[PDB]
Amino acid sequence: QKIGILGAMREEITPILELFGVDFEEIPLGGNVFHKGVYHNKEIIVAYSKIGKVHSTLTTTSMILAFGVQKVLFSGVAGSLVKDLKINDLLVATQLVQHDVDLSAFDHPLGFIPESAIFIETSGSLNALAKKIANEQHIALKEGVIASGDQFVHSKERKEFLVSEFKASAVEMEGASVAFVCQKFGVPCCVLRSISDNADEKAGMSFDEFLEKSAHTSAKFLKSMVDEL
Amino acid sequence: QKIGILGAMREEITPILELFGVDFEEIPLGGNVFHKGVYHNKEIIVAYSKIGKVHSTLTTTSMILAFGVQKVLFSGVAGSLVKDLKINDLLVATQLVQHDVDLSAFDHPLGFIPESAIFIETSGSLNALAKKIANEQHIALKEGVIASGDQFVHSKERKEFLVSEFKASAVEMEGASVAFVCQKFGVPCCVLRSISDNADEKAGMSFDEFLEKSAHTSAKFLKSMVDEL
Ligand SMILES: Nc1ncnc2[nH]cnc12
Ligand SMILES: Nc1ncnc2[nH]cnc12
Repeated sequence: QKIGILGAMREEITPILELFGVDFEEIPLGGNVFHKGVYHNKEIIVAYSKIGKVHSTLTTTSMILAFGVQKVLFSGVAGSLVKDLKINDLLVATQLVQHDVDLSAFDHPLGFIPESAIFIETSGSLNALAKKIANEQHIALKEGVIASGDQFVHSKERKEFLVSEFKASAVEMEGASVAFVCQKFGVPCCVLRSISDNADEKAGMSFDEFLEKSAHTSAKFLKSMVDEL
Repeated sequence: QKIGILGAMREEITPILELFGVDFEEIPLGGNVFHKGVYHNKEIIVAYSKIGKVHSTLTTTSMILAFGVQKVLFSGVAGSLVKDLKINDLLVATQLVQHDVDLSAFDHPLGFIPESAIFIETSGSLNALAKKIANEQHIALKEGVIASGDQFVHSKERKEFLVSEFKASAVEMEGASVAFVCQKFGVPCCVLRSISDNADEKAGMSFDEFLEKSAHTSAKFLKSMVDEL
């Protein structure tokens, strides 16, 4: 079995590497470093993509094409758009959208690109596994919509748009693109996020305070999933 | 020699296929169809990515990793931001930026992502070849900055931003991402565009009228470059 494990930032994968605690071979490709290891009879390939849609699309495509991963699990932090997602809370993305896509010049719905779709789906099986683990461990786990775009959201106005247009529960910058690539190649994908901020005027300061802890919370949960695979 | 040739839309590569006039093998991968042919001792791989940064990043990465292309030439249409770029006029991108990238929440310059750069460069050699061909054929060819983003621009306000923030000459939705992937893999890249509209309130109607002709103008020029490779 071969499992790809992705984060966007070094801070998001550092706890992943430490938690698995095995020897990793570092393999450079396409401006990324892939960490290849063996964990309980499974080959794991771990990398951070760097932030945003282009970075994450590239890295996910490399993972699939060059490393032959059979599933991709993403772990990282996100901004909350809903009251019931507090700092540190976990969410699994059931659907994702590229919230900054706009071809309204041609009267297309926002988020829509011709020959594509507004929403991208993730793995029913992996999401179901996540919910079972959360329940067993007495952890709250929201199953909902993630909006992804190439802006770090820090305004009430944009939050209101994401909630009204897309019914999004959280916002980040890589989930939709990772899930998109996985779907195009027929690779099961799960996107996990822990909340670092409220995507408002104070989002940057909140993110700075909570990045480490939220990154660890997500990583620890991802590890618990791999332990059941 | 192996050359990748990319457009974003079917309309942008149809004239490319027709102009080369050779037999193509159709090969599906990652939601794209790659057209593989032989033209004067060179293997050419032609595809359209579909619109936008995620689509084009995926396709370019597939071209490089799965097909082993040694250079990538992009051809398509774009919106003009400058008076001296009229409908049908050609531009080669010397530098490109992702104009919709915004991490100002952390006081980063617009267009900047940590561990990256605002501007992406293209092939000095290919751009120089393009200028020589244009000169020899009495064709105007601007060498300038392209701004790429996941919105089809159709407002004076956004045009003013692109010109002031990035000194952009044209706007489109794939150039920066294609060039970005090529640079990460050390693959020479040239991005060619023909103007279809003025990126203003009437951009959609202009695009509809001029897509076919502008797409052909770009394709014909791209072919003339390949004829010198
Ligand atoms: N507010 C926010 N916007 C985008 N990505 C984020 N990741 C964490 N917080 C975020
Ligand atoms: N106005 C515009 N905005 C973005 N991409 C374009 N391609 C052609 N015209 C465009």
